[PDB]
Amino acid sequence: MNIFEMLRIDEGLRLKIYKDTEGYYTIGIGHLLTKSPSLNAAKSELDKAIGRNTNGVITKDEAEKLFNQDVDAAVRGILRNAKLKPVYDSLDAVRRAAVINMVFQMGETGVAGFTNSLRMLQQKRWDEAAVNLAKSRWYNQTPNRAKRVITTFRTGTWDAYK
Ligand SMILES: [Cl-]
Ligand SMILES: [Cl-]
Repeated sequence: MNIFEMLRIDEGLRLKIYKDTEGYYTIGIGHLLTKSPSLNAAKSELDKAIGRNTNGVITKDEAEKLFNQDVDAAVRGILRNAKLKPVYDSLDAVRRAAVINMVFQMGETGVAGFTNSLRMLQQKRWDEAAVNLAKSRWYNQTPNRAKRVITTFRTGTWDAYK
């Protein structure tokens, strides 16, 4: 298992514009298009992202290309973030995948807002961090995915995904 296969399991793959759990226009592998309610604003962003007139539909390859960009940007954002970098540096390879997963879903700002949990992760207090991570809107809104991520932080294995 690796970051790509983990996120592919959490986000799925859809070749036609769809709405995410929050009601936002998305496509491919969890690629947010816009928070705007306009499907046209969404089609426009889509075409801008792909470099072609898509009419709201893309191919597998195109979906995978967006996915590669997004994971790269996620990693780079973490390493550029003063709050995230130290946590990330301190972790093992599996747990690093967990931070990347959160960043991809909720953005660097969002994750950086998990002050207390981050401090617990850095101190390697696994059980305590898992309990604190669960007291969040995140966990309440997408409980099955959050439990998976949380288990990864708690155990340091890919069990939740197997
Ligand atoms: Cl883009
Ligand atoms: Cl869920």
